Formats: sequence, C-alpha cells, structure tokens
Amino acid sequence: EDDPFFYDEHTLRKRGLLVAAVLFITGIIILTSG
Amino acid sequence: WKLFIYNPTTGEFLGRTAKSWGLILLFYLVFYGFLAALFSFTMWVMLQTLNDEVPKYRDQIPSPGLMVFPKPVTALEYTFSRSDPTSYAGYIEDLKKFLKPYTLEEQKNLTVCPDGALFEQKGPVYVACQFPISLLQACSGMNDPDFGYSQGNPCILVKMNRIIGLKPEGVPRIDCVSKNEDIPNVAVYPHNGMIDLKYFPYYGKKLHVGYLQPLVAVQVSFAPNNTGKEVTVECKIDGSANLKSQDDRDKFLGRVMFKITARA
Amino acid sequence: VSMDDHKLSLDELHRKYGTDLSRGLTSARAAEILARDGPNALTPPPTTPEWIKFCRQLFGGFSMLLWIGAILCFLAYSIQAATEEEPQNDNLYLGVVLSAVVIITGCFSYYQEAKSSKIMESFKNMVPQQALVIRNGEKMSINAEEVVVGDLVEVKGGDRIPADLRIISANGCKVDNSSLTGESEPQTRSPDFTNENPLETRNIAFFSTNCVEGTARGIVVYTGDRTVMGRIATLASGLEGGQTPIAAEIEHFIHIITGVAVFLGVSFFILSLILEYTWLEAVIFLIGIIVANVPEGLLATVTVCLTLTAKRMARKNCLVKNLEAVETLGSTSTICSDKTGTLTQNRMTVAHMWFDNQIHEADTTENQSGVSFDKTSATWLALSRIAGLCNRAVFQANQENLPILKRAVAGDASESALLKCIELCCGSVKEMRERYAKIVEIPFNSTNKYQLSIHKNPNTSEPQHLLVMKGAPERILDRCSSILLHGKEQPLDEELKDAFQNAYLELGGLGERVLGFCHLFLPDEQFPEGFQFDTDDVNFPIDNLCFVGLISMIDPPRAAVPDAVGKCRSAGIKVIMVTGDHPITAKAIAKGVGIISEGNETVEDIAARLNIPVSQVNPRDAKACVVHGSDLKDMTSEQLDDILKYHTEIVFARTSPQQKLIIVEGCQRQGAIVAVTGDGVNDSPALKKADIGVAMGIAGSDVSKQAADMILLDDNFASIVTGVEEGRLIFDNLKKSIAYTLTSNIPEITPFLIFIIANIPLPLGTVTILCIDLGTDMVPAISLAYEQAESDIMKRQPRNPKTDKLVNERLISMAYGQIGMIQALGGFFTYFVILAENGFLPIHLLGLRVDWDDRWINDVEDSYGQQWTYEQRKIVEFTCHTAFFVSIVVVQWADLVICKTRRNSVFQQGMKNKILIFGLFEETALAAFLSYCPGMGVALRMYPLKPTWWFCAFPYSLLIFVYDKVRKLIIRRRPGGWVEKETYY
Ligand SMILES: CCCCCCCC/C=C/CCCCCCCC(=O)OC[C@H](COP(=O)(O)OCC[N+](C)(C)C)OC(=O)CCCCCCC/C=C/CCCCCCCC
Ligand SMILES: CCCCCCCC/C=C/CCCCCCCC(=O)OC[C@H](COP(=O)(O)OCC[N+](C)(C)C)OC(=O)CCCCCCC/C=C/CCCCCCCC
Ligand SMILES: CCCCCCCC/C=C\CCCCCCCC(=O)O[C@H](COC(=O)CCCCCCC/C=C/CCCCCCCC)COP(=O)(O)OCC[N+](C)(C)C
Ligand SMILES: Nc1ncnc2c1ncn2[C@@H]1O[C@H](COP(=O)(O)OP(=O)(O)CP(=O)(O)O)[C@@H](O)[C@H]1O
Ligand SMILES: CC(C)CCC[C@@H](C)[C@H]1CC[C@H]2[C@@H]3CC=C4C[C@@H](O)CC[C@]4(C)[C@H]3CC[C@]12C
Ligand SMILES: CC(C)CCC[C@@H](C)[C@H]1CC[C@H]2[C@@H]3CC=C4C[C@@H](O)CC[C@]4(C)[C@H]3CC[C@]12C
Ligand code: NA
Ligand code: NA
Repeated sequence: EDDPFFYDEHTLRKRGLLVAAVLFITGIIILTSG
Repeated sequence: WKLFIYNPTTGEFLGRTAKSWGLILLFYLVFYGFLAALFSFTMWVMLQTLNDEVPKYRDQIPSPGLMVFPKPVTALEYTFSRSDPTSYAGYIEDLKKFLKPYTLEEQKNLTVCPDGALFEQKGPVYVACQFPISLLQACSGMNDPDFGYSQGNPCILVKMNRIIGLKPEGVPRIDCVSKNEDIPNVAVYPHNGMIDLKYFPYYGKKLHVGYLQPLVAVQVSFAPNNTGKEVTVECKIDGSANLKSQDDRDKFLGRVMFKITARA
Repeated sequence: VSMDDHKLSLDELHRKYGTDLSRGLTSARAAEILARDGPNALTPPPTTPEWIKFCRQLFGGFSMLLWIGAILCFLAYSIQAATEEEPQNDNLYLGVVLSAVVIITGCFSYYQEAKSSKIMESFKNMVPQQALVIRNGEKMSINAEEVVVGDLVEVKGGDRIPADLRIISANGCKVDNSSLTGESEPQTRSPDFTNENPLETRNIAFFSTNCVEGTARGIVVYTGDRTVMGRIATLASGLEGGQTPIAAEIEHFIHIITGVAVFLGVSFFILSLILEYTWLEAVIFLIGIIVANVPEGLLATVTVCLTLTAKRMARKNCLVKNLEAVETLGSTSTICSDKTGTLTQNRMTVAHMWFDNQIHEADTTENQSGVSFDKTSATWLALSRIAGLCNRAVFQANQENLPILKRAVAGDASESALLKCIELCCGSVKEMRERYAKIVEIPFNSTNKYQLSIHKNPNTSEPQHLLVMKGAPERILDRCSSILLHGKEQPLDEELKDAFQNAYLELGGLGERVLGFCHLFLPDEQFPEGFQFDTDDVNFPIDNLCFVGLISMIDPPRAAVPDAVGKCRSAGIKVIMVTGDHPITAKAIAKGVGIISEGNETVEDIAARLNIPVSQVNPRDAKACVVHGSDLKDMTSEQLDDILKYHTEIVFARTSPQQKLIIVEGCQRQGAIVAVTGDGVNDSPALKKADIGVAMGIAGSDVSKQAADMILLDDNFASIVTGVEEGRLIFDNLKKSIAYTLTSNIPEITPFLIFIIANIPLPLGTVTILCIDLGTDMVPAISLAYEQAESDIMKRQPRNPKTDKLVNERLISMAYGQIGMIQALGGFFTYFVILAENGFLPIHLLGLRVDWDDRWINDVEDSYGQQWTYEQRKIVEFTCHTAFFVSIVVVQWADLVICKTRRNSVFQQGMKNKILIFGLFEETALAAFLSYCPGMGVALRMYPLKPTWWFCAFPYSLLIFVYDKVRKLIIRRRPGGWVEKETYY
C-alpha cells in the first residue's frame, strides 16, 4: 500500500550524486586520454 | 544612416521589400507555426497522461497551513473603526460572500454524518457532510448582519488548507492565544478548535461536489475601557500529530498569526 | 654626450684602433676584443613583470563587469544581513561564484598567453643577424654579436648595419635613417667629412639603420649600448597602432552586444521595479540579465585560437610577427610571387653557351671533362675574360680545397654560377683580377639591369682601357653595336640579330636564365692613359660595344611549388608572377610550376598558332597574358585594371622595383587582398604596401624580413598554403563560437517577458539565469576553438570582407530566431510539465502571478481544489527554475554538436575534439550536482528533479539537430539557392 505526501528523496539524490560522479570521472578520463 | 529606407533603386529598405521581405516573413511564419504546433502537440500528450481527479504528486503539499478570512488590505492587519461603517464594510461583505454556501438553506442537500469518525468513502457517489453555520455562534450574519464589528468584537474565520486524501490523526484542534498580554479575550466559538474528523478526507474538487470545509471563528473582544490598541493573535493546530505546526521555514504551516487594530 | 670620430682623419684611424684599413684586424685580435669588450647586444629591458600581465588578464574585458557584479552581490548580502533577520545566502554564493569564475578565466587566459608569447619569443633568437666583415684580408659572414670595434665591414643593399661604423670607401651607398631623421628619403654616404655636427655628417652610420642600395666598406667605431641608439632611452622596437581587421570586427561586436545587453538589463530592472520587486532583488536581476546577455569568455576563445595557431606555425617553420595577422592571410585573395628564390631553388648551373652563331651544350663534369664541346676558338676565351672581370663574387675564406661545385661563393646566384663555370674551364680568377686593374666598377642594380667594369689591358697591344659589361641580352644587345665571330670583329646586321633572337627563344624556352656579355677596347686617342672617370660624367663609351655571346644557366622550380600553386588556384586565389626576367623565361617557368595551365594561350601564342600577326587577334580570346615591364610604364590606371581583371593567368616580366609597387596598388584597388612574396631589397616597399607581406628566411635580405608580416624560415612556398588554411580556420572557429554563444540569450530573457505578459509564475530566476550562462556558455564555447578544419576548408572561395563578416544578419537571425526559440520552447515545456504534475494545470496559471507572489495569501487553490501556502508553492516554482536550467543544458547539447561544423556533416567531421566532449560531460555533471546536492535548496534554491523530468527537453533537442542537418543538406544540394542566401551564416 503506497503512501502519498512522501517521496524517496534520499535515494533519488544519492543516485543523482552517483550519476554526477560518473559523468565527472568520464569527462576527466576523456580529456586526458592516453 | 543616409539612404536608410530609400525606396528607389534595386535596394529598397535594406532587403528587397517586394521579394526578400515577403519571402523571409513567409519563412518565419511557417517556422513559428510548426514550432507552435509541435509545442501544442507535446503539451497535449503531456496532459493526456495526467488524471483529472487527483494530482500525480502530493509530496510537496504534505501538511495543511491555516489561513484567516477575510484577507485585509495590508498583510493580515485588520484596521476598523466602530463609528465608521465604511471601514469594516469590506470585511462584512467578504464574510457574507464566503458564508453564503454555509447557510442552512444552501446546504440542505448535504447529508448529515456522525461526529468523531473519519468519513472515508469508496464508491463514486462521494457525498459531503454539512457544516451548520450555527456552530459559529455570534460570528455569523444570521443574528446580526455585522459579524461582531461596530461593537468592538470582530469575528475572523480561521480555516485549514485543503489537501486531497489527507487523514488527520487524533483530534485536530485550533487554539488561539492572544500575544497582547491576554488583555482581550479570544473566543474560539465551536467550543475548542474542534475540527471534526467527519469532514476528512477531501477527495478533490471534481469528485467531492458540494464539499464545505470546517471553519473556526475567533472573536477578539475589545473592552470599552481601552479604546484602540493592537491585539496580536496566533492560532495553531494542537491536537493532531499528523498536522505539523512547528516548521520554522514556513511560518503559515499549521499556524497563522494576525493583528487586529480598533479605533474610536 | 656627443663624441665621435666623424671629423677625425683616416691617418689616425690605423693608429687609434691598431687595425689595417684594408686587411683589418686578425682573428686573434678579434677574439681578444670580444673577450674584453663583450658581445654586440643591447641589454634586454624588462618591460613588465608577470604580476602586471596577470592583473591585466583579471581586469580585462567583461571580467571587470563580473567583478562589479560580485561586489554588488556582496554589498546586497551585507545590506540584507544588516537589515533583516535570517538573511538569504543567494547573494553570497553568487558573488563567490562570480569572483571564482573571473579568477579561473583570468588564470586560463594568462596561461594560454604565456604559452603563445614563449612560442613567439622562441623565434626571435632563431634568425641570426648575419654581418659581412673583412678579417685577415678575407670577407666572412659572422653573427652580429661577434662584431667588435676596429674591424672593417661591408654594407650593401638590404643589409642591416651591424654597428656604428665610419665609412671609409662607399660607392653608390645610400642609407635610410628614418629611425633618427624621420624621413624615408635615402641619404648618400661618402668618406669625406662634410658636416661638423656628429649626426649631420655624411661619413658615419649610427647603427640600427639599413643601406637601400650601393656598397660601402666601413670601420666599426662603436659596439653595443655605446652607439647612438644605446645612449637614448627610446624603444627601438616601437610597435605601431596597427589594428587587424579581425580585431576591429571583434571590438565592434563587443561594443554592440554590450550596448544591447545594457539596454535589456536597464529595461528589465525598471520593469521589475514596476512589478513590486525590491531594490536588493531588482539590482541582482539587472546584474544577472547584463552578465547573461554579454559573451564573456569570447576573449578566451580568441586567445586559445591564437595559441593554437602559434603552435601550428612553429611546426611549419613560419615566423609570424603578429598572430592576429593570420586572419588577413586566410582572407588573402591574390598572391604576387617572385620567380627567383621563391618559385625556384635559386641554384644555378651553367647549361648552354651561344657564341660564334652556334649553341654549345656545357656540362660541369668536374671529372671526365666536357661532353662533346671543347675549347673552340678565341671567342670562348674572350667570353671567359668578360665573365671573370665583370663578376664581383668570390669564394669564402678557407674554401679552396673542395671541388668548385661544392665550394661556397659569397655572391649572387648568377655570379656564383658564372664563377664556378669559369673556374671549371679557365682557372685562378684571383690571379685574373690581379692581372687586370679594376679601376672603375658600376654596381649592378635592377634599374639598369647591367653590370659594368673598366680594366687596364696588360697585353702586348694594350689600349689600357677595356670595358666589360654583362646583363639582360635584349638590353645588352641594344647598345653593343658590333659582334665578335670567330675572333674577328664584325658588323651586326639583321640576320645576326634574328639568329640571336632565335637562340634566346631556344635557350629561354626551356626555363633558363640567360646573360649576355660584351667587351669593348676603348680608343686611346679619345682617352689617354691618365683619365678621371666619374659616374656623373659620361666619360667612358657606354654605347657602341662589341657583343660576344650568351650564357644560359638552369634553375629548376622548387619541388613543393607546383602543389602549393595548384592548391592556391583551387582555393580561389589568383597567383601572379612578378619577375624581372625575360618574358620567355618567365612564361616557361610559369608553365612549369602551373601558374599558366595547359589549354590557356596568350595573345601572341594564339597569333602564332593561327599563323596570323599579333594584331587583329581579339585580346579577350586569351585568358593568360605575359605583360612586359617596359609596356607597363605607358599603361593607364584603367588600362591596368583591364589586365588584372580579364586575365586569369598573369605574368609580369622585365619589371622594376617601382612597377611591383604599381602592380600591388592596382591589385589592391581591384578589391583584392594581396600577399606579396619578396626577398630582396627591390621588394621592400611592395611588402609594406601589401596587406600581408611574406619574406624569405634565408634568401631574403635584412630589410625584406623587417618589412614583411611573415617570414618563411625555410623559404618553402608550401607554407603560404598552410598559413591561408590556418587563417581560414581561425575565422571559422571564431564564428562558430559566436554562433553557439548567442543562442542562449533568448531562453534567458523570454521567461521574464512571458511572466509579465501572461501573468504566469516566473519560469526562470536570477540564480538559474547565471547558472545557465556560467555553466553552458563558457567551457563549451572555449572548446570550439580547438575544432579541426573542415573537409573542404581549402576548397572554398576567399571570403569577401564586405559580403561576409564575423557577425552578419544571418548569424543573428539564426541564433535569435530559430535555435534560441527552440531552446526557450523546451524550457517552457519542462516548466509546464513540472507545474501540471503537481496540480496547477497550464490554463490555471494564466493570471496567477499576483496571488502566487503574495507572501500573505497562503491559500492559493489548485486545479484539483487543494490550497497551497506561500512557502509550499515557491518550492515548486524553484523546482521549475531548476528544470528550466537542466532543459537548457539538454537543448544546448545538440546546439554545440551542430555548431561543431558549418557546412559538413558531424559524422564526417568526427569526434577528434576532446575538449567539446569534456565540456558536454562537465556541464551535465554540474547540472546534476547542482540539482541533487544536499543543501542546495537552502543555499541556491535548487531542488532535486525526478528522473522522468530530464527527458522533457529531449524532443526539442532532437529538433535542433534534425533541422540543422536537413538545412545543411539542402545547402550542399543546392548551392547559391535561397537557403544559402538567407540561412547560411
Ligand atoms: C548525436 C546526437 C546529438 C543529438 C542528441 C539528442 C538528445 C538525445 C541523446 C541522448 C544521449 C545522451 C543521453 C544522456 C541521458 C541523461 C544523462 C543524465 O545526466 O541523467 C541524469 C538522470 C538522473 O536520474 P537519477 O539517477 O536521479 O534517477 C534514479 C532514481 N530512480 C531509482 C528513482 C528511478 O539519469 C537518467 O535520467 C538516465 C538514467 C541513467 C543514468 C546513468 C547513465 C548515464 C551515464 C553515462 C556514462 C557512461 C559512460 C559513457 C562513456 C562512453 C561515452 C561515449
Ligand atoms: C519563446 C517565446 C514564446 C514563449 C512561449 C511560452 C509558452 C506558451 C505560453 C502559453 C501560456 C498559456 C498556455 C496554456 C494555454 C491553454 C492550455 C490548454 O487549455 O490546454 C488544453 C489542450 C487540450 O487538453 P486536453 O483537453 O487534451 O486535456 C484533457 C486531459 N485531462 C482531462 C486529463 C486534463 O491542450 C493543448 O491543446 C495544448 C496546449 C496549447 C499551448 C499553446 C502554446 C502556444 C505557444 C506557442 C509558442 C511558439 C512560438 C511562439 C513565437 C512567439 C514570437 C512570435
Ligand atoms: C504548419 C504551419 C502552418 C500552420 C500553423 C498554424 C497552426 C498551428 C498553430 C496553432 C495551433 C495549436 C495551438 C492551439 C491552442 C488552442 C488552445 C485553446 O484552444 O484554449 C482555449 C482557451 O484558451 C485560453 O483561454 C488562453 C488563450 C491564450 C493561450 C493560448 C494561445 C494560443 C495561441 C497560439 C498562437 C501562437 C502563434 C505563434 C506563432 C505566431 C506566427 C504564426 C479553449 O479553452 P477552454 O475554453 O476549453 O477553457 C475553459 C477554461 N475553464 C475550463 C476553466 C472554464
Ligand atoms: N650580376 C649580374 N650582373 C648583370 N646582370 C644581371 C646580374 N644578375 C642578374 N642580371 C640580369 O638583370 C636582369 C634584372 O633582374 P633583377 O635582378 O631585377 O631580378 P632578379 O632576376 O635578380 C630576381 P626575380 O627573378 O625573382 O625577379 C635579369 O634579367 C638578369 O638577367
Ligand atoms: C516530434 C516527436 C519526437 C514528439 C513525440 C515525443 C513526445 C510524445 C514525448 C517525448 C518526451 C515525452 C515526455 C517526457 C517526460 C515526461 C514527464 C513524465 O512525468 C510524464 C510523461 C512526459 C510528459 C513525456 C510525455 C511524452 C513526451 C512528450
Ligand atoms: C514573444 C517574445 C517574448 C519573444 C519573441 C522574439 C521574436 C519575435 C524575435 C526575437 C529575435 C527576432 C529576429 C532577430 C533577427 C532578425 C533578422 C532580420 O533580418 C529579420 C527579423 C529577424 C528574423 C527577427 C524577427 C523577430 C525575432 C524572431
Ligand atoms: Na555568456
Ligand atoms: Na548567454
């Protein structure tokens, strides 16, 4: 039974930060490509 | 700019008005027509996904906030004069307009419900319990057309904001305490705050037809000995654990504050 | 302080400096003086320290505007904290961001400029200033540092004067003293003391000047800062206020965009004050609008482009004095090139000899001797005597050990070839010149085109006056009245002249330089043994000589020249050959290198092909012309323009230094940007007059290199094409960056206009306005300066400066009316989606502005009946702001990807640009971090976006890519059509 007035914002922002880290790492790696 | 808009020669008004301007205007008309059509179609597709009875997300409006009625001219500050009927005419007119559906003849269709029990509904009928205006004793226009004004005892309606599908826990109650050293007496009229549970949940503007929300009427009594003065009153929800009233970022969430200033 | 040796006599010069006037000091004495007096170099003055330039970068351009914005944000935060309780930190976190952005951009620009300046400096010491000094009686070419006080040096045309020297023997020597006097009129130099004043005398040179023509032996009297230039504190290398056209265009665009942005900011500030804003909020809104509507980081793109060009020119050995002058090189539409030294290797080998009415094949063949031809009769001896006496070229010191062909000669190419040939056949030119006393010598010049000498005859039947002359065969034959055949002097009739013309056609037609020779025995009755020859007086019999023969030497065209000429003529650049050689030789060389193609005929060629006279042939039937230099003297300004605009393949033969200037000015009159390739002193004014002047790093003189805007350090003509390609690439990258930058202005100003007009809640806020601009418009726009050249970069016609500009009516139209509008639509769609999924349907938002923004109406009703508190609906509004920023990021992905190229497919372009991909990844990472970082809601009012709220701008991001792809496909399919007329920016 779902409950409104509540959103899993902790997991959402955790995964958003993980995606931001992945993008930052990939952009760094592509720039300094050997 | 010499010869800026000169008509003669092959060059007239910069680009050739006969051909260049017409062609570019046609191009931009077609371009913006296509853009508008695409935007309209995308908006239509977005609106098809939504439901017409309940919002998709209700996590940004988790708890109700109180609000007073009528709305004064300047920031919840009620200024009126007893001997000047034009000062409080706006408040009286607003209160009469708001309390018109609450009159006994207007809410004859609404059903009667037992007190103290949350009125949950499943079928598509979605009846609405009636809120008798007699609860707001001495703060309704049935006895006196002026809602306590012109006698130094103004009436203000404090009402909780509506949220679809909100089920308050415990027994909600609005308690108003005068911050003016309690020199006047603030009388919440439906006994205590006494927000009955039979008016919850709210099922939406479309499903819940004829819904009348609970009201709380406060009446600051300005004693004749002290004519004038300013009374600061704060009303908050005190009996329900569901309804938060301690948030500091939002000063209206679960509570409301106002000032009443009398004259003469 | 004015002390010199100008008035001092020649007798004391030997005593004072202890050096011989003719032989000069020895190597040991030179080494001792160098170790004692030090090198001949002025002390390098430190102009500005590193902290001066770094501050200039920090406070240059729009960075000062951003400093003002940050200071005002700090002031607003201070006032808010002093006035209210619980102040907002938006202003603090905005001022910090602005200051950090300014510092980072300034540091990056400083680093790029340091790299560029270091690379440019690494070339100033690359070219050694060579000076000719007579040491131990032999002339040697050394560096300018090793020149010491006491020795004698030779200064000639186009040679920069090494140091303060006292002239002891000058002939035809004229110096240019524009550095001191200010006038460009040459001043003659004579050993005799004339004027008392040290500066006004005519027997000394004051360093840092050059000799336009003539030669002079002079004793160096001062070295280093002891000269006149070292005494004064004025900067010798005084840069002039020359503004390149690209810099002018950039400055004009900056001025216009700044004016527009300031107007918009002031208008929005006033409008917000009308809409019941607060001053501390209205000023921040105005700052945000002004900063977001100016292209900050435009100067960083220019700096990156300049640094990349400096890096590329260093690998091609192309010294560039001003890196902003490469745009003109890419905009070049005409190239005027010299035949000898530029289109030819300048290595001359004697090939044929015409004499005795016969052509003889001459081959060097140090071993096995000649092929078939032999000593022959006395005509060959007379010709060898002429060549030996006329030449002023000698071998370098300590070089008479290796074979003559491999030996080095300190003279001109023709003189060196003649010297090697006459030492191969005859021998001991030193003893030959000892035998004949060279009393009088007339220096060679392009004005006269002949070299003359007077010698004393040592033979038994000696008239004591032999006049030897060499030069251009048609000019030489014009005065040599007789001809020497079989050793007997004979009259010159029409048949012999026709035979000479046929010989010139046969030898010259193969592409060989031909020199004619004459010797005359002056009568003793007219001239006794003691005669005072003077240049001003007629004296010697300049006319009525005796002809001997012609010597024709080959000079193969440079290997890389034909391909460079083909590339230039395929890129739309008209290549004109301006040479002082005969039309036959010039035309043969032009056909060899490809300047005159196969299938294009001259008027004379058509007449000869049809066996009809030169007249009666319509000149328009010929697209290639070979104009003689003497005919150009009588041509009119209108007549020259007909030549320069009707003929595709133009050669100018037998020209003069002034006529080259005439040709350059005519070409510049005919709306063309001219690049002149000159090396000698006879190209000094043409290089200055040309839009872009190119000198030669080896064959070029020391005045051509000082007057040119570009120096080919390996003389390679295949570097002009590289320079043109890089000049085109700079402009392409700059305009791509400008087009990408200008797209984001509409999405940042349309939300406020729609807010005012439709009374909807605000779609975009100041913090998000500055996040759109500082995140998506700086790094991705700097990344477009690294973009590679197009597939057909060198297959497009040169840009017309008037028709095609850096910012035109088609770039503005595109950026502000198509891409910007699509981006704004995407942002508005995302805003509507966010507001509708929470309860406020799009039609409920019309007119909600007054109630939405009211702090005391905490009951604003949904479309579903719910009622919202003020602090509850502002969370949704700020989530809409965040989504607007995130959707602008998404729609600016496929705007950078489409600005990556201008007319080719992105798949054809490729993904070599790592900076662009880095910029995309970093801007999306920054967007995600700003959205999902904890504490952004309190600080920057940024709230997390739900996963499905990222794809709202996807249909509008694909629309930009598809539209650009289809329009560029249409442009390629139908060139010159309506789309390319109106849409191609
Ligand atoms: C040539 C074409 C030009 C024209 C282009 C037109 C536009 C179309 C092009 C699309 C290609 C790029 C697509 C980018 C997608 C968005 C990237 C991004 O920023 O998305 C952020 C969101 C955040 O969602 P969340 O995590 O908060 O939701 C988790 C919550 N839950 C549990 C609740 C549901 O994520 C999402 O929506 C997506 C979910 C997946 C996110 C992780 C994957 C992205 C990482 C990629 C790096 C991989 C390495 C690549 C190296 C090689 C590169 C060539
Ligand atoms: C960049 C400069 C311009 C910026 C433009 C900003 C955006 C435009 C702003 C518009 C403000 C008003 C928007 C709302 C208008 C009424 C919308 C409406 O009433 O929606 C209803 C219809 C149909 O809904 P339904 O019955 O299916 O729902 C039933 C499904 N249930 C029951 C679940 C709900 O939805 C539809 O038709 C689609 C909605 C129609 C929206 C029209 C938008 C027109 C915009 C054109 C811009 C194009 C470029 C302009 C260039 C300007 C310079 C010359
Ligand atoms: C292909 C190229 C050639 C063709 C191009 C032209 C065709 C495509 C262009 C437009 C068609 C799609 C847009 C239809 C929207 C219908 C919305 C509607 O009809 O809303 C109507 C009402 O609106 C409004 O009050 C708002 C009006 C303003 C906002 C909408 C404005 C629409 C105008 C758009 C023109 C934009 C032009 C931009 C380019 C300019 C150069 C051409 C119907 O609402 P109601 O009475 O049911 O509300 C009842 C409300 N309650 C339920 C509360 C009682
Ligand atoms: N040392 C010398 N003495 C006499 N005549 C010479 C000479 N060197 C060259 N000439 C002749 O003088 C003529 C004038 O040539 P000039 O010196 O003006 O141009 P140039 O051929 O040396 C350089 P370019 O070929 O690139 O125009 C040439 O045709 C050449 O045959
Ligand atoms: C021209 C073509 C490409 C248009 C077709 C694509 C349309 C129909 C797609 C593309 C993007 C899509 C939207 C992307 C994100 C959201 C938010 C989500 O919470 C509800 C669905 C909604 C609103 C989608 C509806 C359908 C959508 C508008
Ligand atoms: C609706 C409000 C908020 C914003 C709308 C802006 C629109 C109408 C403006 C912004 C940019 C403008 C364009 C900018 C440049 C030019 C080039 C000129 O040669 C013809 C007009 C044209 C093509 C303009 C047409 C009108 C235009 C598209
Ligand atoms: Na910008
Ligand atoms: Na911008």
